[PDB]
Amino acid sequence: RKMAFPSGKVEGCMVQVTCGTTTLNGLWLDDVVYCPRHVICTSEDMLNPNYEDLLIRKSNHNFLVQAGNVQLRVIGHSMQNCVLKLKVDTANPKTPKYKFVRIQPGQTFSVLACYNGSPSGVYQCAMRPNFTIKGSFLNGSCGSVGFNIDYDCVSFCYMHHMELPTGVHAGTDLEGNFYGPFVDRQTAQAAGTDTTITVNVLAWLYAAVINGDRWFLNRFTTTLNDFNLVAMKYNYEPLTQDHVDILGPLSAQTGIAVLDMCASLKELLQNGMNGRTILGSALLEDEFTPFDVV
Amino acid sequence: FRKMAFPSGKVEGCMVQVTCGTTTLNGLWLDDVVYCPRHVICTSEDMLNPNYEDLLIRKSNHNFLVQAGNVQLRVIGHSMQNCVLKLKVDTANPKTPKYKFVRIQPGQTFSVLACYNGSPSGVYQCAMRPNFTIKGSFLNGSCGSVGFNIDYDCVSFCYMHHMELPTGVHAGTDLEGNFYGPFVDRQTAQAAGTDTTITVNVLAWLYAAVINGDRWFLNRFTTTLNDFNLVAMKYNYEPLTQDHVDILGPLSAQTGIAVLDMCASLKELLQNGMNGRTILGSALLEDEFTPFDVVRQC
Repeated sequence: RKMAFPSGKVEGCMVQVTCGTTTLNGLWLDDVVYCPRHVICTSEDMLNPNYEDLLIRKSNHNFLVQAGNVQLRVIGHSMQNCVLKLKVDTANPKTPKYKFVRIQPGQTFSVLACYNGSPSGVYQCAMRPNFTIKGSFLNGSCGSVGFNIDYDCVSFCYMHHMELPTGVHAGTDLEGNFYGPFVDRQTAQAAGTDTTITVNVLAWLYAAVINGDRWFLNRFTTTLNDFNLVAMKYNYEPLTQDHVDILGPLSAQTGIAVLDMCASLKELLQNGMNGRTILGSALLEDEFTPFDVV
Repeated sequence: FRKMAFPSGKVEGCMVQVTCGTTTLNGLWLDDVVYCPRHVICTSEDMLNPNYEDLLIRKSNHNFLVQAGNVQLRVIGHSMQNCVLKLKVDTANPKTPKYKFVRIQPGQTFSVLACYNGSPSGVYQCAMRPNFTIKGSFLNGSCGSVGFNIDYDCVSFCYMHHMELPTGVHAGTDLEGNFYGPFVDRQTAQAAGTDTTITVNVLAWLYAAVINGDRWFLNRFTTTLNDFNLVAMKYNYEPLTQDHVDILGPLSAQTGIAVLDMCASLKELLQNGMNGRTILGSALLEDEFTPFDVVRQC
């Protein structure tokens, strides 16, 4: 099962930020509230927003920040790339141990979906190769964040900014830099053709062998180049020597060489499932990383 | 269209570790009581045919070790309610949420906070199968993990994990210690019955697809509850009742597709497949969203 991290450490950091007629979510860590800078935009502004001109015209008291039933007083503001940083006069007593990390496509994380500062649900997802998220982002879920938790340290990696026409979602790291080519502007931007995360599928197949499913193995091997030539015909990401190195431990644990598992994958793409399941799925799952499987 | 778990923070603050002898599992600490599976008092030898009433008479408070993080809680009383052990402790949990104990029906969904030795590891959304099992991951060492729904600020606890069945699925009780399904907390041979598909949930998920603009499977036809149920039985689908049709009423009003019209859609899919098309980017029919879940998410 795709499990999300327990969300309590992040729930205690979610707040509501209102600027004018727009309200979205913010992340309250120590004495700073982080939120998407488009909170300062009207719908008209979003076609061609000049964020520097829009922000110079704001005073601290233009930002209403609510943490539950308590109003937080904003005492300073600044913009870092596409994120607004509101300095408040109270450090969040519930701030967990945290860091900010920028992730790469294929990496997984949990999203705490929030509405007007109130947590609604938690889900596990992956950064797609086209730099989008296939999420469940209710209309007012901008500012919801993605995170991993490792030994009680929350690593924040994603903040939600935009919905794309195909229904998928785009956003930034917590330093405000977008993932992919997207911008916080209402333009014609569109998610590029998405691809399957090949190294995640192979990590998952190793998990299946570890869990005692072997029916999809075969007696063939492949070269790396021949595998890539075939897999790209199915819209699979190319497998790199780094990816082969990353699977090394799981190869040693199951005694199945990586290119032998690649041969199995090639045949699975050619044949399908024939009614069988792999770890309870009728689909090749690509949202478990090799770190996740271990 | 993603499955979403409930935010787990209110429950994380209630998880503790319970140790009796060599056995450790998870317990739920609400006010001054810790709830956990009664089989924590059982040795591997006693598991073949335990007499829990006798085994607990022979235990004292000093036999139980309860740890809330870095804090040992002192047990000051013990009792059983059905298959759940209740340990009265010297301290009330200051993080106790508003909560209720509820019993759910097959086909209903809930979130599980998987825990290892009192330490929450992950959260996932699942459904109670018609055969009264859960397809989850537990863990190993996940006994005593709980399932729940949240409504406003009230946590409704509905499940506690007790055992893994040979097919890898999971069996447990409500928080009053009543098992879901024909299972016992003894080391004997038991198996999940043949499972079926939760028909009312598949229909909810089809309404969700139409709400999301996936409409290719809609057709001009309608069926009868009777005629559909014979197609369902032939495909290992739970029969559909008038209460089911009534529960789907809100979705049929919002979308304009009557339930027996959607049932004709479903019957056609069950006989002819998707013909290379997908529904909500998927090629199998999902049955772990309830009608309530779809309304809440749409």
